This record gives sequence, C-alpha cells and structure tokens, in this order.
Amino acid sequence: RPTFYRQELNKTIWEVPERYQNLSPVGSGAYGSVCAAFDTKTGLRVAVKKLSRPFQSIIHAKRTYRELRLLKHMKHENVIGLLDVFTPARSLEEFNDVYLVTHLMGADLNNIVKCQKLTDDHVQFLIYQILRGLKYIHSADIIHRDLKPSNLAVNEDCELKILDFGLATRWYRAPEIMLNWMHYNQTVDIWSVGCIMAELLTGRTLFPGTDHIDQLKLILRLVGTPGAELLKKISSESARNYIQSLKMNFANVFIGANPLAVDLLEKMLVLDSDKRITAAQALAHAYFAQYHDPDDEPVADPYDQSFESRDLLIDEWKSLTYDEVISFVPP
Ligand SMILES: Cc1ccc(-n2nc(C(C)(C)C)cc2NC(=O)Nc2cccc(Nc3ccc4c(c3)CCCCC4=O)c2)cc1
Ligand SMILES: CCCCCCCCO[C@@H]1O[C@H](CO)[C@@H](O)[C@H](O)[C@H]1O
Ligand SMILES: CCCCCCCCO[C@@H]1O[C@H](CO)[C@@H](O)[C@H](O)[C@H]1O
Repeated sequence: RPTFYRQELNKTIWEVPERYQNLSPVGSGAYGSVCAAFDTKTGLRVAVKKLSRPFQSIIHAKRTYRELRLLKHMKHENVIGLLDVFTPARSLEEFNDVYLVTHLMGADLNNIVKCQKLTDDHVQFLIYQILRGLKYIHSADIIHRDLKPSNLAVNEDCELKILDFGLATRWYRAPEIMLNWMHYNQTVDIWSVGCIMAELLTGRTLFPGTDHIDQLKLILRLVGTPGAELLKKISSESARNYIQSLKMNFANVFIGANPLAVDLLEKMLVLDSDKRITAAQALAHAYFAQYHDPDDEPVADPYDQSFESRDLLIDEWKSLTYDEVISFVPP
C-alpha cells in the first residue's frame, strides 16, 4: 500500500499516492474532475480523474463502475488505458472515492490543430490512429458516442489516444445520436471521425451548428436528404415530411484534398449509419496505405457488458467497483 497525501484540488480533498506529483486541474464537472500530474514512480505524465460522489446514487455508482470497467478493459495504444486506480479507503465500508489514472498525452486534438489546416500526411496519421483505436473499442462492442477533438489526446509525436473527458460539444455528434434514435451502430463514431477528419483537412468545423436543428440542417445540406433506402428505416411519415424541409458531391468543402481522403470522408459521412464504413474497413482504405498494417490493428478481448442491462442497488455497484479497484494490476 502506498502512502497517500492530501491536497485541496478542484474544490475537494484529493487523497492520492505520493508517487503522483504536480497535480494541476485540467477539467472539472458534475461527474468528477481531472488533474494533470507526474507519476514519479513511472516517470510518466498522467491524468488523475477523481470521481465526484461516485456512490451517491445508483446512477453515480453504476457510472463509476462503468468507467472503471471500461478503462480496465482498454489495452490499446490508441485508446486511453488505466495506469492506476486507487482509493484512500482501506475497506469496502470506508470506500467512497475512486481515482483513475491514465497517460496524459499532453494536449487534445484542438491544441495541435489550433484551427489550422493539417497536412494530408498528418491527417492520415491522426485519423489512422483514431480508426485503429475505434476498431479496438468497437471490437469490444463499445460505442464511444461522443468522439470529438477534445476527446483525442495527442503527445508531441502526435501519437494519439481516444478517451472520454466528459465530466462545439454537438458538432461531431452522429445525427442519429442527436435524434435520440436509440439503436446505435458503432458507426455513430465513424460519423464523428468524418467530422474530425474534415476539420483536420479544411481547418474548419464541418458542421458548426448553432443548435440542435441547425446542426441537422447543416448535415442535410451537405450529405443530402435521406435516400429511399434510409427513408424506409424511418417509421414516422411526419418525421420524414419534417426532414423534407431541408446529396451534394463531396467536392466543394474538400477542395484540394487528397481524392483518397475525400473518398474516405464520403464513406464516413453517410447519413445511413448502416452504410457508413466501419473502423476496420476504413483502416484498409487506400488513404491509410502508409500506415495500415492488418497485423497491427488489434481487437479487444471480449468485454463483459452484462452490467449495462442491470438495475442494481448502490451497495452492489459500490462493492462491484471496489472489487475492480482491489483486483487492479498495473500494465
Ligand atoms: C462514465 C464514463 C464512462 C466511460 C468513460 N470513458 N470511456 C472511455 C472510452 C474507452 C474511450 C470509451 C474512456 C472513458 N473515460 C476516460 O477517458 N476517463 C478519463 C480518465 C482519466 C483522465 C481523463 N481525462 C484526460 C486524460 C488525458 C488527457 C486529457 C484528459 C485532457 C487533455 C490533456 C491531455 C490528455 O492526455 C479521462 C468516461 C465516462
Ligand atoms: C438529419 C436528419 C436525418 C438523420 C437520420 C440518420 C439515420 C441514421 O442511420 C440509422 O441509424 C439507426 C440507429 O443506429 C439505424 O437503426 C438505422 O438503420 C440507420 O439507418
Ligand atoms: C429534424 C429532422 C429529423 C426528423 C426525425 C427523424 C426520425 C427518427 O426518429 C427515430 O426513427 C426510428 C423509426 O424508424 C425509431 O426507431 C426511433 O425511435 C425514432 O427516434
């Protein structure tokens, strides 16, 4: 057991192991807060997320467990991984705080893009990594749902990790997510990738919607009204009518772009989630020829997500989370 020290951080007492130094707040919200730090034991910069009131309610408790489980499962160099999880608590009884430790890459995608056009080679490398990450995430039957530049952590070498920093926001969201559609394809994340990629290429947000409906109209304007195939999957006449108050050959936005990039964007930014390219297919797309290695695009061990369908008591989510904390083995 490490010795803990306390400090005040993001308006609470953070009790962390001494190996973790130079804790500096980088994000805060209702679900918790995150500090950049330096792990003097591994010599790595790390982000320490302290969960906020993790066992306050069933929802907090199951969220806490969800994230812990997910992070413990992710073992891919393009996906945020759990370097450490700790609690100051010495027993289940006193267990009330969970801290999660991940690599801190240093910047998110916005920081390195800073509203600039990136080179095609650079976009290749970045999107390749995202797709590699996503292939892994998706292979575990997990859908990110909120892929966006701020959830993409990159170091100086532009090595990239996908994470979920939730504690502009709407611009990378797959249209069906915004429409509370509920039967999500993993290609919700592909939509996001297309939005990210487009932005990396052009330096401009693909769909800078002012609000929900504006976002939707911007998407319809670019990719066009639903085709007959897609229309058949929308039950509501009235909704189809409403949509009709609104393709557009991917040329104009992506002028001067590598035609391969455009071809891929076209396969990503398809309204019909059933028809969007998958992460695995995208990885094999010629656009990534420089980086694609079919034998180095790992898939995840199958991920036990049964808990997602469970309505359990706080005590059980807490005890389940506690088990995961105790049984945690660093990389
Ligand atoms: C409820 C719930 C359930 C699941 C998840 N969830 N799902 C995933 C996927 C596996 C991607 C789907 C991943 C998480 N969770 C997760 O990423 N947690 C976490 C933990 C510690 C720190 C951080 N934050 C950062 C880390 C590094 C950096 C930055 C923030 C910001 C910029 C500085 C550079 C940098 O490098 C985020 C989230 C919430
Ligand atoms: C902008 C207004 C039109 C947006 C419609 C987007 C349709 C999304 O695609 C749809 O995703 C569903 C949920 O995964 C799938 O069940 C459907 O089969 C698929 O067509
Ligand atoms: C703003 C323009 C958007 C019009 C609303 C699109 C309607 C999508 O609505 C979705 O359609 C599916 C029916 O096939 C249902 O399974 C979903 O429950 C419903 O949310």
